[PDB]
Amino acid sequence: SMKIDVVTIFPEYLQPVLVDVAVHDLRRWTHDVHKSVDDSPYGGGPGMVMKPTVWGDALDEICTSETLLVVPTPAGYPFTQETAWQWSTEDHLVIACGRYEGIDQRVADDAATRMRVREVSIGDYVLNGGEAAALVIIEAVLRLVPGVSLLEGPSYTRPPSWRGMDVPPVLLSGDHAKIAAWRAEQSRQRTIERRPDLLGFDSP
Amino acid sequence: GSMKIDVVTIFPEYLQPVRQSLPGKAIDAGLVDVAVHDLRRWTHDVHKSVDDSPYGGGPGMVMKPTVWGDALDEICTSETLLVVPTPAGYPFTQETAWQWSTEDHLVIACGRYEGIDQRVADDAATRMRVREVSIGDYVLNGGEAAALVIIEAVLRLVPGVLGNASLLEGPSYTRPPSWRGMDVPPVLLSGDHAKIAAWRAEQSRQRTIERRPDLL
Ligand SMILES: N#Cc1c(-c2ccc3cc[nH]c3c2)n[nH]c1N
Ligand SMILES: N#Cc1c(-c2ccc3cc[nH]c3c2)n[nH]c1N
Repeated sequence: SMKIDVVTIFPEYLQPVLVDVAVHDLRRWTHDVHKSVDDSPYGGGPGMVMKPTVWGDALDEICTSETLLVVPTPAGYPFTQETAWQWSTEDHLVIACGRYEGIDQRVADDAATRMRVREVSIGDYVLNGGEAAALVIIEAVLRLVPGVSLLEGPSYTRPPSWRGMDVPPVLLSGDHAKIAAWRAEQSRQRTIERRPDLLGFDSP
Repeated sequence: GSMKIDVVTIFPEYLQPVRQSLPGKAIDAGLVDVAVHDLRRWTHDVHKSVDDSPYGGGPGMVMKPTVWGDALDEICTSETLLVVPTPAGYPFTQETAWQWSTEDHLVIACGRYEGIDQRVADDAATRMRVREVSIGDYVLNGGEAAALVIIEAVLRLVPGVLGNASLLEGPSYTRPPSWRGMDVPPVLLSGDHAKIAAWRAEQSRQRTIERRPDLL
């Protein structure tokens, strides 16, 4: 049993999403006519920063002391399969999706005084906001919820010959030991080629 | 400055946010076109089968090479960069995103189940460029969420497409100067712009040590 609340200024983007997922429009917690959620940065720089006031009101309504507050950010701790396993047994995730140049840092800092907060990144690339990260996190976590290292080698299915390209003969041989051995080898070879860091080697 | 992206998936509805993400100005200008295709269009049988049991045994199913082969034959050309999300891929990084942002045609092949018969990529690679990539060290149900991430990271680097314009980035602040007992760091209001730059550099250094020491 898990509840996920997602807060965003683009609730439309969350449509592709024992478990309930609710999406909230951040602008619901504004009071001005223009529904402003952003302001220019202190200290200079391009772009806009999301106001802490509006976020504070939203999270006040949605969160409890037992909530795990998830804040996607390119400067976050890495979100990995380990993280997904850890969050898979949580009762309540709230995912705060930023836009513009992100959310005023005091939102997470203040939240951390009364709940657990996790600033995380889903990978070493830049997005325009937290919504795609939210989709990734939700997918990776929900598939691990009860009741729902190395790289994987290549997989094959019928026909055994296609366009003059054959399924590796060992996979047709019914020899479980030889097949397991071949698959372990294919895995380790793919890992050293594509992800040498996983085996403790320098990256290209 | 212009790019066509074709996405092939058994869940075309999943790619709805991307079409929503696209400003009319870039489309009208012919700067960008994202098309999504139902893989089942290329199935051969009345049951519209896209998957079959894996050779050598094991759990799950593998996507059929015959179906994918027909789809890619129709959609791809010699200029195509074929992108195949997979947890076993090379890492997709910002460097990758910058490279791909200058391409004219991306085709993203979204798998499901235990992925796509390897001969599809191997065959495709004999007449176009193929890139098997992973967006991170976690496991998804299929390639669609990865496609969303890749499309966003690439298209935001193409001038005027999405509307937007080393160490980790540091914290950002805006009004009010004091909020729930927390003050914006006074240096940011000091008007000492060299000092502010140095402060930001130190925040970035500390954050990187704490969160991503691998980058150091
Ligand atoms: N997680 C993650 C992210 C993001 C991201 C997250 C939130 C915001 C808010 C404004 N821009 C954002 C980018 N970019 N790249 C990642 N791996
Ligand atoms: N990229 C990427 C992926 C995936 C992914 C991609 C395609 C398929 C097809 C079946 N299962 C998949 C998982 N999982 N985790 C990642 N970083």
